[PDB]
Amino acid sequence: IQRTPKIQVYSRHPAENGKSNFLNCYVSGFHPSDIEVDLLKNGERIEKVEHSDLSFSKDWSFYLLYYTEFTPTEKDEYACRVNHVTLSQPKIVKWDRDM
Amino acid sequence: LSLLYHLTAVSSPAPGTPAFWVSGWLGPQQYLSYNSLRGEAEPCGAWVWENQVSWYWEKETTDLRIKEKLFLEAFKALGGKGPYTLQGLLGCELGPDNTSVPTAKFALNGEEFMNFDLKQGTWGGDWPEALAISQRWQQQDKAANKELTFLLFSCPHRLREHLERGRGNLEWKEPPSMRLKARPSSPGFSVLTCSAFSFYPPELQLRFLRNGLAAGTGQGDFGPNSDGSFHASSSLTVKSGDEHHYCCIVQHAGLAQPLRVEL
Repeated sequence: IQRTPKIQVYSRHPAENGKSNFLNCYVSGFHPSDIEVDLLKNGERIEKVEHSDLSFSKDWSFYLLYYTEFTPTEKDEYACRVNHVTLSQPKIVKWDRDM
Repeated sequence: LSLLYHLTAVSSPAPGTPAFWVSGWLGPQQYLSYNSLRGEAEPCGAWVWENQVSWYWEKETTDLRIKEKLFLEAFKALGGKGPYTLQGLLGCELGPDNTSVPTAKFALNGEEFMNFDLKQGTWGGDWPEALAISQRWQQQDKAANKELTFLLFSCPHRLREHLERGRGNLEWKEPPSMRLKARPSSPGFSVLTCSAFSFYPPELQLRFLRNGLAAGTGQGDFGPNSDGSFHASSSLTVKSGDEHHYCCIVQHAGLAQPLRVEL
């Protein structure tokens, strides 16, 4: 069957406007495994952006972390857009800070 | 401890994309990685630096390779234009009396349908496309065999050899970094959100106090960082203004007591 992604977006460490960090956008619940996931600084997708291997939970639902290094100053607003056969257009998940 | 492999083939990989791939999990730790545009099984994270029985990967590899041929061939055994998605959950847990309990189930586009029965030494399940793949693999030379070897030897041998060689890894305790922040609800309301960063193992408990007395765990949410440490958070609705009376309590292996997190 088809299963629609849950999307979350968090840094590795506590957000501190100034020091080097790591932004994670994690997607988990979906099926089929086909998926495009991208990390926006302010509006534009980011260039150097890794993504771990793809696995699946105890009910075959795939899950997939994308991530990237970064540094936030209360200028920028980083966020996570995700498209998949089940979402109707992208969902963007604004990275709410210290959460 | 369980050693489990997650196995995945799709009929139509999107361009530049592994038609097959596997990851190997020592518990909630990912030790092995294998796509199909490399045909090479490789260690991940800490498990790279493990001194191993060395000729250990060339059996992981040949194993996984042989497993991929069969996977991409289950597709041929199949009805239509599809496209399909076929999944493996294969491994074994070790338990208190020098024992292994082997595991072998498969699913079809997120739906469970095949299982390897080991008394009968086979690939069962009565719903149609089961029969189908069972039988291609059934009538396929000593593959049924090659599995048992996998499931009763290779797996327990592997798992026992991680337990001895990277035991220390298995028991890494990293305490979470805490933060309690407040954002606004409907006027008259606000939400507290206790956020826990980094942290491994995964077990972790959060909760809320208003002046010391328990005032709910919250809505909670969970996921991975990329070093394979973890992230957690719980949010709770509170009467706007009541705010500073509250605090968050975290309970985690890396900690000696529990810990208070003031706003």
